[PDB]
Amino acid sequence: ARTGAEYIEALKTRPPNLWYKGEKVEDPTTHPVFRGIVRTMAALYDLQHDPRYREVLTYEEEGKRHGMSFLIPKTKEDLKRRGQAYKLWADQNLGMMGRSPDYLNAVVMAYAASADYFGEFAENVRNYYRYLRDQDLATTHALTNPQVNRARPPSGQPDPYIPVGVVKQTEKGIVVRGARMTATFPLADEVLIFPSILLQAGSEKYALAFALPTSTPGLHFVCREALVGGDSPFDHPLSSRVEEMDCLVIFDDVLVPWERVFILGNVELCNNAYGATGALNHMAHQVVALKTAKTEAFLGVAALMAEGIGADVYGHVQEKIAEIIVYLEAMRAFWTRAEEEAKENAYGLLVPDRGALDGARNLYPRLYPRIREILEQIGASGLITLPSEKDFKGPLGPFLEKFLQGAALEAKERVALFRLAWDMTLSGFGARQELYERFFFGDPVRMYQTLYNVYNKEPYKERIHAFLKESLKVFE
Amino acid sequence: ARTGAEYIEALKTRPPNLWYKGEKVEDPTTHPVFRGIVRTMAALYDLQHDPRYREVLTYEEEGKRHGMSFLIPKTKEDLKRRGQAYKLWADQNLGMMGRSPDYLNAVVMAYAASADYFGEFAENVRNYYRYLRDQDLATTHALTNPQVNRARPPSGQPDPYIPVGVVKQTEKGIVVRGARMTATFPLADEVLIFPSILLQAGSEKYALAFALPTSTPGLHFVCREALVGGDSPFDHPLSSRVEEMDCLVIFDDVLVPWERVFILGNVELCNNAYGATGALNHMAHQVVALKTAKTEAFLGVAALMAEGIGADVYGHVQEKIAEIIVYLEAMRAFWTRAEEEAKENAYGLLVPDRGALDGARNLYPRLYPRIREILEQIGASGLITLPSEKDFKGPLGPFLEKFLQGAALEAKERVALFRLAWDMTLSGFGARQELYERFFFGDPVRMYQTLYNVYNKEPYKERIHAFLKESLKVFE
Amino acid sequence: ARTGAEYIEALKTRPPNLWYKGEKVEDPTTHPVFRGIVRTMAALYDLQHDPRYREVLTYEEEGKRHGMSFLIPKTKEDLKRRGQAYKLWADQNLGMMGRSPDYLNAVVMAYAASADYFGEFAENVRNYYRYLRDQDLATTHALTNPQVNRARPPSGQPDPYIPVGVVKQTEKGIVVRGARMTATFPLADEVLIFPSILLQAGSEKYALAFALPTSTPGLHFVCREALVGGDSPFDHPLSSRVEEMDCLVIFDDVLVPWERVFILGNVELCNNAYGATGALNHMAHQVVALKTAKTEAFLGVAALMAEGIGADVYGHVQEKIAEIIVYLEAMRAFWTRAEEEAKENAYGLLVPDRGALDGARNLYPRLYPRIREILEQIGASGLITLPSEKDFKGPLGPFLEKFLQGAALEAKERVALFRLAWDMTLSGFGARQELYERFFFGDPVRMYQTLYNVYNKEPYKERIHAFLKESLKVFE
Amino acid sequence: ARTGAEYIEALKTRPPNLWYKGEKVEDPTTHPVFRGIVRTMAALYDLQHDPRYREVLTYEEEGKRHGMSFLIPKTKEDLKRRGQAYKLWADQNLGMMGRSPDYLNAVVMAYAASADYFGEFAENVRNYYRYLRDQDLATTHALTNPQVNRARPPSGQPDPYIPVGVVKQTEKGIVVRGARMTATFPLADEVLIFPSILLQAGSEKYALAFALPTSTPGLHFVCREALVGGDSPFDHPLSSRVEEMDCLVIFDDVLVPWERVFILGNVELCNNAYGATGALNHMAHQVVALKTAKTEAFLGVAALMAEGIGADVYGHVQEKIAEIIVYLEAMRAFWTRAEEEAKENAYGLLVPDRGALDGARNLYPRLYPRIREILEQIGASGLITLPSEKDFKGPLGPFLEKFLQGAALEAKERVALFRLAWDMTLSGFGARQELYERFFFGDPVRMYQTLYNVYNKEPYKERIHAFLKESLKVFE
Ligand SMILES: Cc1cc2nc3c(=O)[nH]c(=O)nc-3n(C[C@H](O)[C@H](O)[C@H](O)COP(=O)(O)OP(=O)(O)OC[C@H]3O[C@@H](n4cnc5c(N)ncnc54)[C@H](O)[C@@H]3O)c2cc1C
Ligand SMILES: Cc1cc2nc3c(=O)[nH]c(=O)nc-3n(C[C@H](O)[C@H](O)[C@H](O)COP(=O)(O)OP(=O)(O)OC[C@H]3O[C@@H](n4cnc5c(N)ncnc54)[C@H](O)[C@@H]3O)c2cc1C
Ligand SMILES: O=C(O)Cc1ccc(O)cc1
Ligand SMILES: O=C(O)Cc1ccc(O)cc1
Ligand SMILES: O=C(O)Cc1ccc(O)cc1
Repeated sequence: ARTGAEYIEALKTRPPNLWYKGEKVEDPTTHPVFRGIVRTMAALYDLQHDPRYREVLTYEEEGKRHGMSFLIPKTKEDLKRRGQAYKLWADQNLGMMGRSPDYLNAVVMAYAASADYFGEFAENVRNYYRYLRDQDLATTHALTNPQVNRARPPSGQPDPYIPVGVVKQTEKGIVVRGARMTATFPLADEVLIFPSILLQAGSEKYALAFALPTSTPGLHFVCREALVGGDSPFDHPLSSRVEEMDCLVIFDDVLVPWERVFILGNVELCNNAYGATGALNHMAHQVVALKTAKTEAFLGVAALMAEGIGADVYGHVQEKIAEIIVYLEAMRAFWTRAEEEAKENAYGLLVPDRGALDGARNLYPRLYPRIREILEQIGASGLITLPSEKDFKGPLGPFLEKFLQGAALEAKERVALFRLAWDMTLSGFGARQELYERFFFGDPVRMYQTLYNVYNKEPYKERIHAFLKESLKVFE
Repeated sequence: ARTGAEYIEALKTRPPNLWYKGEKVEDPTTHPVFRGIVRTMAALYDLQHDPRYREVLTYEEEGKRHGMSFLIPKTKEDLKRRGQAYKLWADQNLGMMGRSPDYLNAVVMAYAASADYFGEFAENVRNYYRYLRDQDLATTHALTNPQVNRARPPSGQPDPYIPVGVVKQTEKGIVVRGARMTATFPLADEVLIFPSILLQAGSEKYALAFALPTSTPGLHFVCREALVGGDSPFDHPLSSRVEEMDCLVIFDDVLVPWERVFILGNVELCNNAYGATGALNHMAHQVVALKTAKTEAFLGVAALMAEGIGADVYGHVQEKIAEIIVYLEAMRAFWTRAEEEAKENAYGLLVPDRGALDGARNLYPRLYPRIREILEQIGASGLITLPSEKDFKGPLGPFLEKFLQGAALEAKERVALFRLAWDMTLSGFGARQELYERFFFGDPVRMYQTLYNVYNKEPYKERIHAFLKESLKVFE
Repeated sequence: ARTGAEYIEALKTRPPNLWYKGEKVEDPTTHPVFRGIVRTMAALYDLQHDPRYREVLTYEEEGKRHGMSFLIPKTKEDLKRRGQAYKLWADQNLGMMGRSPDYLNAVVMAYAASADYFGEFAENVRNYYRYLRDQDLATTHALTNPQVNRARPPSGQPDPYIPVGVVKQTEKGIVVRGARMTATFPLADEVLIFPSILLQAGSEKYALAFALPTSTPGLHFVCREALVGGDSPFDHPLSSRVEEMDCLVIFDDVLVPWERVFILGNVELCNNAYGATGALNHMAHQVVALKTAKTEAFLGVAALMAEGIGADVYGHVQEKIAEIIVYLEAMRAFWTRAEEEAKENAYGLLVPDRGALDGARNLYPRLYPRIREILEQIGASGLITLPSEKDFKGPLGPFLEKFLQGAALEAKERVALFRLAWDMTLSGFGARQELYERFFFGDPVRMYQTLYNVYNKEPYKERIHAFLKESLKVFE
Repeated sequence: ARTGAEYIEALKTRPPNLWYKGEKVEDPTTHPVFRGIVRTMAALYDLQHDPRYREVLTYEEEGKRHGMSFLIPKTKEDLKRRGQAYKLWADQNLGMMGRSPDYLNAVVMAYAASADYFGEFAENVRNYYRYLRDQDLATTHALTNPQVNRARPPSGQPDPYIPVGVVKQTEKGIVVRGARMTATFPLADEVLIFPSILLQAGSEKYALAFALPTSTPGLHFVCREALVGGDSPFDHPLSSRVEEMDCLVIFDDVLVPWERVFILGNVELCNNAYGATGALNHMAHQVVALKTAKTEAFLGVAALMAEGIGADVYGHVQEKIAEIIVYLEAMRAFWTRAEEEAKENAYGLLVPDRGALDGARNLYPRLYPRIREILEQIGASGLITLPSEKDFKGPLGPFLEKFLQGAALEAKERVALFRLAWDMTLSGFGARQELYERFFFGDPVRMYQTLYNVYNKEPYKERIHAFLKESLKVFE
């Protein structure tokens, strides 16, 4: 298990090929746009060494201690252990960090346990898993093709190499060129270029699955407008430390070593990779724990805002808070059933229930916008009446302490709270979180169509046919 | 455990004091408006004797066999057994019977296990429980006051005795007069006049809890407009057999024997009766199983309708069906967590988790109208193109077999299906189901306000305060 | 202009070929299922002769007086006159009659004014218009094909003649066979078999537009389950008089005289018939007035229910009523703009603004379910506590007058009101109204796709391009 | 009529008492946080002198030319002229500037026309109007009290002077102390401290209405966190120029000259000021035109995004765009009816219809969040894949031109468009717009309660009573 210092030193020494506003980022650990999230990930690693959480976040195996997200679960108890680690890490950042590495470790763990799925590339998968685990490396990923002409398939874009495709194969590996649309949290040592979870690969030229060091020559991470509001924790409680960053990933004829190839030119293998291996089940397990943590944070903030300005005495405000409670319980319920109904898949890997997780990941994208709306409706103008810590420290400080106090709440505490509520919903950072929840796991339109097609609807249809037998009997 | 014949004979011999359109109902077992539901309840009782389900629906105890809903659960396994019985009974009627007796048996069971709660009336409660259990009697209940002037409390209505109040107490018992607004499924041997689950009793004169035989002199059940569409199972697949009926309950100076009194003049005891005893937990347990069954029925019908007319090829139709699947999984999740997180209450009674059940009973009233809407959006005009079995048997039968066939579906089967979908949503019977789901457990406005007030929000608020410490540190 | 007596005599003498539950309906004017709506339509005709409304409902022209819905408007004032007639008729039945004849007269009127559109069949159209106008006949229509396999076009169903198609052409006319899915209000002298408003005709064999007497040999109207709750106006205030009935229309090799043919084998003419002639504009004009009347009825009922039980003192109840007010004003606004922005089309016919009417007919289907929901949320259990007038007239009458009185409202008046609210929303009749509002003008999915394609979006796109010029200038 | 140069010189010479992060803003015309919006307002003033729009934006009167928003309308044509000016100004900034001065000029104009309402202060009002008009000054306003303890009235806060209250009265005027919660667009010469539009004044000490120069000693404007993303029009198309800023307004014992007092200590006059004078009608008129402009901008962007990435070929995407079209038409309809149904009030001032405007201002806050959602659902990941103009100008420029091109759309144009869509919805600037639309005119909860109470519901209730006469007749 890595310490924060080791993670920071690793990035400083071999930084990912990041670009920000036309220039290469030489040191993300000190760059104003990235130092915040780097410190945050480092803190997650350090927590693994805190005696209070060591048993929760890591496990011992043959003299070594590994991060819990690498544990191949053999029992429901192990599944619960993975869940508790997901939750503890998520709580550190109020569920605002959506791409912490344990999400992808769940994917790699499942791929490794179900390695036979990959055929001749099975050993590469097992070895890669052990590599990430032993060195406790941080990962980022990109599974989608550039949004250019969505009316056409990957092979029907303006250029055959807009999506990442194989240019040629050599004795050393494969050369790829193209791009992936989005990779969140590029402050990692490795990047996973895996298949889409719900979309079809289309052509063999694009049916790929491989991993590379983020410093690989020819690999570029083009960052979008930064959403770090500032460094003050009072003024920007969240964006100052949890801005993971999103970027376009470019492959300028990048060489991928054969040992890092997991799938090559096999459309079928790409299309069922997550479902067959159980990666889908485990990555969704991390998500349900994460969204439970996020919902708990919103509940706390909503309750405090309402109490803070005396709005909690109004029935409709109480109802809005109760609504968040209902959603919180719904997520806890999915989480519980996912673990309690777990069964082994075709490769003997115990996986959390897909029914419960499909329910959670398809329901939360609908609940989140409403949870966000509730905070807006409760806070109202208090959400934009945001003086700075500098205003409190300035000449008008005394006036602010009078006009911005709340009901039995000091002004500084009140503004600190509303600054947080604002950063969770209305700052550029907060607003992005909404778009993230709506789409990170896929386009809801196609996720729902996928659920329809894969779900076994026969038992329910059969019960109706049986019930209708009495109806048709009138003609006998 | 009762057989259907015993239930039917009991009603015929000592029928409840029912009134329909100005006249007393002499024999509900043969009356056109009630014979359907009577036969349905009888069938539920008979199922208890089917060898295939005997072990699911009943339990043996000291030479006797009792209905599962009377079982005082000692372990989570027992809780699961109660749940499986709720589900099996619910499935028989596609979850359309909302007031089957096992719901109230759950209440009485909990009251009995937590009998110490009732003080001097504890033995009356225990004895009543044993009575209902041993004779396997059917119950109905009414907990709300007449909807007259909702702007005023029970003691502020046009008359002190609009709500049920104590007139006087004698050596034989108490005399009560007033009325209860609604009692569903009056085809029972007993009626439970218990306190409101979420509303305050208000005055001692109304703080009551007692049970009476439905034939008690002075007790009247005034039925509303019947929703039985007819007797043909083809034309009215559900209303012909599952119309439970709703009625106003009148108490014309009714004498309640002391042995049938459970709470008298104690506002506090009335206000916490369901929560303290665990009745709330267990009755909600029956509800979650019931709504899971209901959602399964809608899923089957929606899937069959879409497939039947070839609408399943359209993405948005697939999405609507997937939406029902998400809701189904949500209910299954609440159900699972309710049992898995069960703990004993203050009286040593194991009760399913309130968090999960409060989530289920406060979420489903919001989901149901949408599930109903989905069926309407899928069926469209097919939902009102409802010829009768008589039309198929008539001269135009051949034409109907051509114009009303579906995609690889015969016309009679198609119409049988749409007649069912219509009866589940648009017939008077179907439409009532929507109002029922919206309100049976209470007014959502006050249920949400209640949830807000009773839920422990402190842990979430505390986490936010801890997170904000860094914000306030800028002033140090 | 016809009188009610003339309409009733016409139906009695030459009744439409109606079938109900396997038998031919010999006299709809006395049949229990149809006498109610027949009396209602008759009353609409009689209103044309009431001196108070004669000038509103009819116009004089060359010694004759015709129904206002036949008036070819030359000015905005004439358009307003047509609107006021639509409204007055709609108000008589609280906007519950969705297929009153003035809706179709608007269609025929527009077809006649724009008759050149129909080419060689132009005179047939003009003559038909004059026929309907002079004799003030009642019409019904059916524009959709049987719902069999929606995954296939009209020419791809299990049989080439499931949809209405031309079998052959002779010296006397054309012979057609097939069926139309739905025709509401079959108590008419004529039936209009016109093209779909938003769907493509597909094949020439189905590209038809003609009209026939409802008694034409080979023509059959198969009625669905009747929704008449009874004859008591107290018990069934609406279903006893406004149940229009829906039916499947069968064509058993029906001969259509050449003079009654308006479009034959011309897919293009069918696909643009309503838009080019202005029929769409005028029929939607009747609809907006009708929905304004319907919304006014719901507002009145909601206000009275809330006041009646004292629920109007609660903020959320006030908000729900205000919501209906907002929707009412929205419809009034569309109506006003539709008339004020009216312009002449290609044939010189003044037509109300399509933008405003497309807004109204695409928005109301979304608002109605909510308006219905609001009534349910306000009334709660009062909506199913429906004793009969017979109960009030019976032995328990005195008790009911006490327990069902409202806040300063007598019990009989209270129940009369809730019986009405129930009939508007939860009776089989009421529930059907919801499905009707959702679909009568077409499937929302395709109506919205149609609006997208026909609307001129260029001006808005152009404004954005202009705004972005400054953005692209940074590269100069 | 003012020119932009005159406005800029005025602010530079006598700048409002603005504070940003603890320091006084000496020159808002050059300050990085304010220079953008200052230039934008200046451009609005300059447009008044463009020959193409002079007749639209100004009117001549006795040798002088004034801004159209000052015109006291005598006819519906004048009302239309005011509307066209509101629209032209709104279009310049895609409806993103919510507090342009013409909104408040509408208020002052109405106050002046209905000056008799103010009694002894009537001349002060007339004179103030002429002052603002003649010098074409810019105004800002603040009507709400500090959000401290909403469970208590203005007189029940932690201090009697948290809300703005009169300390004393002298020969020169009144001295006030306290604060107003929010004032948007403080880059004005004058600030209007008027009564709340929907809330009660409460106590005479707070029942005030006056105006002051923004540089008045003791008056302070404390600005919130700035939302200007940068100066690049490519990177921040909107926040670089339309960030109006919100601020808390502090009154440190400010002296208000008697000539600037319009209402003093009269609760009744404060509570009906906007309705009686017609200010409510006219300010809402500006709003409906503004929201129509805003909706047109969103329609253009949504259409371009969908077309740009080829998503317009999908039915659901077309439906979402059509949804915006429906909302656009709804707003146009309210606007049209507001002008067409205009009538003179008690003071002879012609005012647009309140019914239509109450509909528009109570409906749009519900429509806007959905319009915003639609853009998010259409753009998906394209909304966060935002490289900078600097990235296009850098080494990877060529790669970006390939991977970020759209369907028949160049990469720079595509990113310029998505940068705009992002700034309209997800940037801190964009997200604030949502909160603004939800609350600027008041809390929806109380706006709806207000609408319920003031609307005349009697006609609808009367129609229902008349309809029910037939129901009650059964007892005769
Ligand atoms: C009470 C009532 C009264 C009516 N009265 C009249 C009347 O008087 N006269 C007359 O002509 N009609 C009448 N109608 C018919 C009405 O106009 C149709 O119901 C409406 O146009 C929808 O078409 P449909 O029912 O055939 O739906 P279908 O097309 O069968 O649709 C069923 C479902 O499949 C989907 N679907 C089907 N095809 C497609 C597609 N290509 N793309 C995407 N989705 C698709 C639909 O969205 C929907 O979810 C009435 C309907 C009702 C419900
Ligand atoms: C971006 C933005 C710009 C604005 N610009 C201006 C401006 O230029 N000038 C100016 O005057 N104002 C402006 N406003 C102020 C705006 O008018 C208010 O936000 C709105 O009137 C709501 O009042 P409030 O914020 O005080 O909410 P609060 O009253 O504090 O409400 C907070 C919450 O408590 C509830 N609540 C509080 N009291 C009650 C009650 N009695 N009954 C039921 N519920 C209650 C509310 O419903 C809500 O959920 C702006 C607001 C925003 C958000
Ligand atoms: O695979 C996809 O098509 C969308 C997606 C992307 C990243 C991820 O983690 C899950 C789903
Ligand atoms: O034409 C259609 O496809 C549907 C429709 C049917 C009847 C009507 O009056 C309007 C639209
Ligand atoms: O007056 C209020 O209570 C809210 C409000 C504030 C500013 C405004 O322009 C309109 C309404």
